[PDB]
Amino acid sequence: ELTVYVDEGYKSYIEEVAKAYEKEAGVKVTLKTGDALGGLDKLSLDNQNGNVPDVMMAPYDRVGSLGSDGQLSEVKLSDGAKTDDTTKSLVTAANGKVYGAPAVIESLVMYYNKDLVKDAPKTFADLENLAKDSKYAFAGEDGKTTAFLADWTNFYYTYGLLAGNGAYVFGQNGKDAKDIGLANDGSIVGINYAKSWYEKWPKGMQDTEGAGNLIQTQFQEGKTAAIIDGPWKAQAFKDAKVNYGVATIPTLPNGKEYAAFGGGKAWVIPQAVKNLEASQKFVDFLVATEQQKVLYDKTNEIPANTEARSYAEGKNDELTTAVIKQFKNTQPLPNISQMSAVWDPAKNMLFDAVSGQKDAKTAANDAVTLIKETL
Ligand SMILES: OC[C@H]1O[C@H](O[C@H]2[C@H](O)[C@@H](O)[C@@H](O[C@H]3[C@H](O)[C@@H](O)[C@@H](O[C@H]4[C@H](O)[C@@H](O)[C@@H](O[C@H]5[C@H](O)[C@@H](O)[C@@H](O[C@H]6[C@H](O)[C@@H](O)[C@@H](O[C@H]7[C@H](O)[C@@H](O)[C@@H](O)O[C@@H]7CO)O[C@@H]6CO)O[C@@H]5CO)O[C@@H]4CO)O[C@@H]3CO)O[C@@H]2CO)[C@H](O)[C@@H](O)[C@@H]1O
Repeated sequence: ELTVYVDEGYKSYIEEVAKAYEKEAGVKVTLKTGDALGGLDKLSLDNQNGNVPDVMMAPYDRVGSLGSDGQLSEVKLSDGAKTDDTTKSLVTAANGKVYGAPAVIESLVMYYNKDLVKDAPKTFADLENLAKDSKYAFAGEDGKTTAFLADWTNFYYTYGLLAGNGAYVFGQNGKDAKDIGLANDGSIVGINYAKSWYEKWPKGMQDTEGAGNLIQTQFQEGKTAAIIDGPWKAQAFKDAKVNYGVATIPTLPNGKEYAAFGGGKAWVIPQAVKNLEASQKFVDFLVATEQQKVLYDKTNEIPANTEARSYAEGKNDELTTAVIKQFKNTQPLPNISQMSAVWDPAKNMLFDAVSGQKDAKTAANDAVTLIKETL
């Protein structure tokens, strides 16, 4: 009498937690598996028919947009959830009602192959030097490298590059939707720097679709020293038996930190659930210290619950350490409605600039005009 919709990578986790929740309270938790973002895309239509899962996971930006749009029930933050000021703020929409319980904090980090390299690269000049070295030449197209790869046409990925250089999405720390900073001078240096890398990379890095699969394949097959990716990738890398280390993203050519979004995920409850109390109850259990520790144990993702998070910090694995440092150098993932209009124009900006189809400034100005349109 309760259904949880999650990504495959959480199946084992939810199976175990369900088994315990059934023992503690008297509720049967059945799981439905599928694309997380895709489940949220259809939420509005599922709310129309009543056929919604009882609990699902959302990135914080989507907690804000889906919440602001009426698609989500309000969520209560129990004492057991062990939230802090920053995780509370990440699940509070502009209105500002609470539409999720914090489950994960995350930042992009640098994964590197310990079989290929002795130490973590520290600067972007280090990554550029690996580009020079010849075991990383790409077959069939030269002179291209796979020494360092990042999915820099995904705005979530590139953002930190632009922001480290002075770019911003919205003014007043992601709140002022009228002041867009994606076409400032710093943003343009970020974009131009991105371009220089695309000019050293396989043309497939510019593919309209699966650059993500190319990156993953190259790294797992021992062809790339370093990539930038999220903690969610860890389960897969362990499966691929990759001998990976994790470090903070190397400092930029300007010496500044790669200022990735300070993001993560919450447990959310669709607006159309039969029984909100029952859903809140399982959510309280999921964010309770024990289940949050088990989340770290099963996925290596960093718990939002501050007690469970200290546990992960104590475990002191390279990934947790890097996520924690990196999170100090982030600005929070914006959760105002208007963020939802940013991702697509920004992605097109990046494709157009790095391919040289538009110059960087023009691509940015065009992206900003289109974002301005949508809000
Ligand atoms: O090689 C290209 C591409 O390949 C992969 O991407 C796949 C996806 O796996 C698959 O889901 C689908 O993507 C669809 C997507 O399903 C649609 O919803 C839509 O995506 C929109 C989205 O709806 C918008 O909200 C906005 O997304 C933002 C997002 O809201 C924001 O939070 C952030 O997302 C990052 C997130 O916060 C992180 O947690 C993480 O998400 C992980 C989870 O942690 C993990 O638990 C599990 O669920 O997988 C998630 C990854 O899917 O990373 C997120 C960043 O990747 O930023 C995004 C913007 O990126 O905008 C998007 C785009 O308009 O459309 C897309 C595309 O049709 O199909 C693609 C294949 O193309 C790979 O994952 C990706 O990195 C590669 O770039």
